[PDB]
Amino acid sequence: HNMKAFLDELKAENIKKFLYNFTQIPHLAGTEQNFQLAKQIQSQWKEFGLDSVELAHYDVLLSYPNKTHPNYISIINEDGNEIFNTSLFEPPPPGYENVSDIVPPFSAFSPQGMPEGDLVYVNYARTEDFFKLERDMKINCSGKIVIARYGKVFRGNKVKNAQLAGAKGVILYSDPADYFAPGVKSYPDGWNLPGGGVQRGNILNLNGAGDPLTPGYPANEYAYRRGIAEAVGLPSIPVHPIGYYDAQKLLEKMGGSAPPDSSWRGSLKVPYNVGPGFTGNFSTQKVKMHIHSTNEVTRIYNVIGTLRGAVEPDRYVILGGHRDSWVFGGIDPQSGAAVVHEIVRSFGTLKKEGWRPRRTILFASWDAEEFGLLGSTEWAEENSRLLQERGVAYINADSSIEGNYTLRVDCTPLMYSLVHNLTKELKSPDEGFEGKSLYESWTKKSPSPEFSGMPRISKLGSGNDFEVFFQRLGIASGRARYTKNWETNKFSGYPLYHSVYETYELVEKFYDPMFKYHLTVAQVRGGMVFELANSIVLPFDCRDYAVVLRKYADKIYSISMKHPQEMKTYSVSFDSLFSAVKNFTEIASKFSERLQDFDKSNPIVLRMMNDQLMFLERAFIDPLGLPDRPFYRHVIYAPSSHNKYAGESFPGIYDALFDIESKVDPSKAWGEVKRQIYVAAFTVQAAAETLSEVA
Amino acid sequence: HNMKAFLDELKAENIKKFLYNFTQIPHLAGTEQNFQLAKQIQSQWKEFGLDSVELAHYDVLLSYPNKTHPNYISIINEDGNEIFNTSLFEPPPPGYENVSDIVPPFSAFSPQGMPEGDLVYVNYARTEDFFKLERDMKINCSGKIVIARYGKVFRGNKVKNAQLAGAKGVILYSDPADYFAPGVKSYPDGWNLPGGGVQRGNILNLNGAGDPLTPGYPANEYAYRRGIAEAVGLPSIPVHPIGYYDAQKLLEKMGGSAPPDSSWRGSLKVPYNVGPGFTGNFSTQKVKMHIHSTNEVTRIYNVIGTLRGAVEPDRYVILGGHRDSWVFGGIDPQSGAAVVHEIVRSFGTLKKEGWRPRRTILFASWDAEEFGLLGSTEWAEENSRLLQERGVAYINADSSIEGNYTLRVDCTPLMYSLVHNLTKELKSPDEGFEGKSLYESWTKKSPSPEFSGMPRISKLGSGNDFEVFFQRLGIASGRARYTKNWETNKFSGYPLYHSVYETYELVEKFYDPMFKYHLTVAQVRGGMVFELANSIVLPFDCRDYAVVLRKYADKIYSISMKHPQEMKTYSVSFDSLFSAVKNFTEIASKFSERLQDFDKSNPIVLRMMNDQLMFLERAFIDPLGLPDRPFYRHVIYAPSSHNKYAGESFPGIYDALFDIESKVDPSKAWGEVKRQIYVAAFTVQAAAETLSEVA
Ligand SMILES: *[C@@H]1O[C@H](CO)[C@@H](O)[C@H](O)[C@H]1NC(C)=O
Ligand SMILES: *[C@@H]1O[C@H](CO)[C@@H](O)[C@H](O)[C@H]1NC(C)=O
Ligand SMILES: *[C@@H]1O[C@H](CO)[C@@H](O)[C@H](O)[C@H]1NC(C)=O
Ligand SMILES: *[C@@H]1O[C@H](CO)[C@@H](O)[C@H](O)[C@H]1NC(C)=O
Ligand SMILES: *[C@@H]1O[C@H](CO)[C@@H](O)[C@H](O)[C@H]1NC(C)=O
Ligand SMILES: *[C@@H]1O[C@H](CO)[C@@H](O)[C@H](O)[C@H]1NC(C)=O
Ligand SMILES: [Ca+2]
Ligand SMILES: [Ca+2]
Ligand SMILES: [Cl-]
Ligand SMILES: [Zn+2]
Ligand SMILES: [Zn+2]
Ligand SMILES: [Zn+2]
Ligand SMILES: [Zn+2]
Repeated sequence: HNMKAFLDELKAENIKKFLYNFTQIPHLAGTEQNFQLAKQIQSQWKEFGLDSVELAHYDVLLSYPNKTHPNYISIINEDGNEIFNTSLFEPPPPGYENVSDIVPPFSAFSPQGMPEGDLVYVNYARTEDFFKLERDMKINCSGKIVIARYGKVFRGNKVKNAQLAGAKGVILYSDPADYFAPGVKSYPDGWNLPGGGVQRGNILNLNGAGDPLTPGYPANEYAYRRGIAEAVGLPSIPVHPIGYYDAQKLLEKMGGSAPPDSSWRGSLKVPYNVGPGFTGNFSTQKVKMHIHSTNEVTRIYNVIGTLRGAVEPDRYVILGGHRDSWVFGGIDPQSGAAVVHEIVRSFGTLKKEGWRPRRTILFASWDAEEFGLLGSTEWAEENSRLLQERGVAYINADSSIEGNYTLRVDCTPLMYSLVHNLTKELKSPDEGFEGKSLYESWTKKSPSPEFSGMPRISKLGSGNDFEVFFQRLGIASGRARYTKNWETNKFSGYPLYHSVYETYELVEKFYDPMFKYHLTVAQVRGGMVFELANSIVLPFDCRDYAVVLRKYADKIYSISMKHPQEMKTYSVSFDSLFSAVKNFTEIASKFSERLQDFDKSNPIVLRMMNDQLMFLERAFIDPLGLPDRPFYRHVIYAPSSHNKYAGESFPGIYDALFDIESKVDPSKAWGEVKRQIYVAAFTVQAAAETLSEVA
Repeated sequence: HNMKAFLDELKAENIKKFLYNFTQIPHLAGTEQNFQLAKQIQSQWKEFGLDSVELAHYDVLLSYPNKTHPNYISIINEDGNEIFNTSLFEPPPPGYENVSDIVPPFSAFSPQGMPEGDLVYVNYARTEDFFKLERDMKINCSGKIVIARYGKVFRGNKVKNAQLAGAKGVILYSDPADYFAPGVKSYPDGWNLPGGGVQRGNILNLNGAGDPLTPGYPANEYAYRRGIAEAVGLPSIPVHPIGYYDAQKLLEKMGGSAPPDSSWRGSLKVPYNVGPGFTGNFSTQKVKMHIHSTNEVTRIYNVIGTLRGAVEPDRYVILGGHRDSWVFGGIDPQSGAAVVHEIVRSFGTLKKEGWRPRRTILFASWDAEEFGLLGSTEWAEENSRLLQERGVAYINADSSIEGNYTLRVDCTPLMYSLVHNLTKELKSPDEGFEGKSLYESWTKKSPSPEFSGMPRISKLGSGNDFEVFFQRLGIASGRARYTKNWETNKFSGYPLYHSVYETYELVEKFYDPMFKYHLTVAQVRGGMVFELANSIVLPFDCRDYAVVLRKYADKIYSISMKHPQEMKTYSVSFDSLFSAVKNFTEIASKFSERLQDFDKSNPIVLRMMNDQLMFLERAFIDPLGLPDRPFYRHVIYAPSSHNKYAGESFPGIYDALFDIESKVDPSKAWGEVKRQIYVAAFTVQAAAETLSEVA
């Protein structure tokens, strides 16, 4: 029919029931229950009316803790008496004491070992916090157990910095300064992190490789696997996460140097000292880790469902999201999985009455996402030759509500206006916004930092099941969800992230009692897919890309001009990049002018223009990729190696310019800067030339 | 109209006049006369009726000899008196004594130097001829001036082997055993190589990189060029070619070990001794080279003409060929350039009367081909993002007549059938074949070594302006020309290849007096392009690819089974490759069955199927390329690193298996073999799934 029938066919009660269904038993990747959930989801997707549902399985390397040999951290005296022990598991939430197969918290892919030695507080384990240790405080943290805190960076980056500094082991804890909202009670009577709550997650640095043992090719049965000595991204030291009830015991006895400033402090009742070892008599005590987790090749299943396109069955529009969890996944991911179920149940309801999308829709329940985005990456490695020539756009559907204040959208500039349009025709659940549109609430609560009256749309980064589609293949992608207040709350994620307390009751009683903030996210994702696979002309705008390209060029130019003297000695010129951006602007303007003087009743010319729009995003892909990152190939929006969390666009030039005043050879560094300027300008002009008149 | 009007619009007299025009003054790449020829060809192509003709210029690294410091080889005694000197130039052909700007023979990109030392005969400078030198002769040729002979390998491979063996310098000469047909007189009264005739050509090993200073990106003006220390493929020792009048003087005084066998011997009146140094008193004499050629960045222009497609202007069908020569280029390349000019004129004659191709045709007069395929490679590097999605197929047009006996076609298996059909509807110019078709003569003179009644079509290798289009981008390509007798003549190329004697009179009086063997090649290339850009359904057949894939898999398996013991210790299995080939066969059969039950009046489905056919070739492209060769990306037909001249398909597995019994670690070598089997099987299966029914 139209979107007026698809959007009003979604129900909050169906999402509620799907969340209840998916959030009662553990569904860790590679387990029996995850396979049972995959089979049940396949059956339900077949019943809803999908054209074909299949289970694509890959034998990928996963990590599990030993059920007989638990992992724990201890405080060891001179005689090895283990005077302190940390918790082997979190206290199960009420109503879940009899639920079996609950894996204890663990850092996935941590090597086995028994490290012993002194403790060094490292704060957030960033490059800034490791510079200060030896540059300023003269602390050598090599051979010592490094204890960091969650936040401000990815876990893999923390472990990588710890290895680069020579640490024997890594301990992670959730400080109540970053994971405890003020004036809120713990999970049983609130939504704050309890003291036994521990956050899980992998510590892998894959850089878009996927399964570590098969980089570049899928992990089918007839596959040659690298042994675990040349594997991609595996750490070399054991890691284990804890709560702030055991971390207090670990930190309370620390001694040595005082914290450098106030930012090297939290909300615990400890001095937060940095100096290696403990204080006083406790100086004769050290920390001993007991990590027994093992890596093994296990089979993971992705549920791939197809809805054939009526006019262009080879044009693939993908709505994907993962299915595996850590314990229960109340928000991450089953808050998104339940929304996906409703999206392809309303799609199935429209299909039953005889509706067919104009372009083929691929629905995907991925797997092994908490292990390095393995399922989606393997599937896209197996299907790259079809995705490159047939992938119109991708829509990621992870956790639906990390908050309850306002919407948050991260998409490519090609889908900005479309997003805005879809946000204008919808409604807002927020109090004081009844009878309004989601556009008004999203703009007022999240205004653009540059424009006035425009909502803020962030950048598409990495770390979810869109990295392979966007940063390696070059398919336009998009995320939409509901998040916290950007100013009043101001803490990382949500307190119960990757926790055993991330259950259904949390969402039902504290996050989304009426499942309205789930319904709105379901509507935005579904209508994103709907006007991404049914519009005659693809809803893509290149002038937004031109504007953001000019802005990014200005930002990179200012960052470079922060060093004006070296820009003059080695003749570093940004004129090529600015000229490329200007030509992109002009060619985009002329292509948009042709887009409004072209008859749409001709299938062939319509295909020409839609292919131009679809391969616009493809044209920013460098076949050789980024330096030392062959699978990060997006020239504009690839993650930067030096930050990877908040990095500016043009990652090549930003990486070249990063810490440029710290390299021994300045001529070589500025030659690298000039080479990246040349590559960026060539890529921008090449992407502009794809919108030039076709021969 | 049709091909009935385009084929009989070509004339032999127009080709004759174009060949006369293009072969009176020297046109070397990067010179004033080559630029004048480029401008004149641009003007004539505009006059014929091309839709848009432009001059795409790139500043690439070329090599030229010093006009004040000539290069020559001398025999130097103990006192440095230079008792012998080789020729500084070849005797100009009659009627060309007053022609200026004749560059003397030189090996392009040879480093400057004055090496001295003893001479070591090395025969054809292949890997076996260097194996024998120390394995059998106990002869160390490090620090020795290596003298080889043209043939059996590429010049760059000879120089690479010489560097790998430690030679100070390389001397090349044309043996009258390989470049002197029996019973034929020299060029003024025949077509045999004179004593002063010298063959030119580059000695670069670029492996598909293109311009050495800009690998992966075009050489525009805003380009960061690598200095000449990290340049791609540049040799490290001076090289100079000579004729067999001076090589006799160099070789006649040789001494030392006798030649291995009869194959280490030519037609000269010299003992062909291998031993380092000279014999007798001449042992106190050595060889001194005087190489002064310099490398510099020069601007090269490619003439790019566009004839818009009537129905699918996006779809590019390219007819390309280079324009630069060495002295006059009577056959190489202006025998092909004059044919290209006539094909463009015949296309323009139909264009004037109102005919438009269904798909866009790109005509290309490339440049700097004798320097490493630089012009075409730079143009395709600048236009890769359009070629990968719009390049239907490519047609190379180099030298037209390498001989006068029978046709020779080298194409991808997708264009086998079409070629046969085009060869059936044409005529045969050979004597005793009047009133017949080119099919009969081509089959009888060149029968298939496997089938009966089918003409022989060889493999698409490398070394011309199709390597970038085929072995990196993945565009179906084709070559058709006239060559010598495969068995009765049996010598390399033609005697006057890359010579100053390769003039217009040679072709007019000894090779093609009536320009009928030029007309047939013009017709086959023109009709190759015609039913490649005008047929409703792309004239591509996948079952030929399936059959040749089965044959190549059988050949690689038979090569591997020469080591059955190691195939069992390390569990080397080819079952994956054979299963992939079988699935490709089945899916190709089913897709071909859908190709004959599909209504062609629907533009959208026609586009779907033609895109499937066009991207069939693109599906064999590995994004990561071959080991150590990032720009050789065709999985099936890429050149092999160990032979590069006569190597079997599946180059990855062939290079893995090459000299496998000579590696210290056998487990690692067979693991590499298994990895290449896995990659090949995955690529075959993936290319099969592109012809599977769309979602
Ligand atoms: C778990 O630990 C026990 C005790 O050391 C051991 O026997 C068992 O093999 C381990 N499980 C593994 C390695 O999967
Ligand atoms: C810590 O755990 C170890 C291992 O079970 C045990 O031997 C030790 O007694 C424990 N110590 C404390 C203080 O709980
Ligand atoms: C939901 O929003 C209201 C409005 O301010 C807030 O008071 C409440 O804490 C929010 N619930 C959460 C964040 O779980
Ligand atoms: C050619 O050689 C002469 C004599 O050594 C020299 O002066 C001139 O610069 C050379 N030409 C070059 C290097 O282009
Ligand atoms: C060889 O050439 C050099 C350089 O011009 C000259 O000095 C010498 O006399 C020549 N020798 C002979 C034998 O021609
Ligand atoms: C052309 O073909 C005839 C027929 O055999 C042959 O005698 C003649 O030598 C050929 N001309 C060449 C090869 O230039
Ligand atoms: Ca993989
Ligand atoms: Ca280049
Ligand atoms: Cl050719
Ligand atoms: Zn998630
Ligand atoms: Zn997660
Ligand atoms: Zn040529
Ligand atoms: Zn040539």
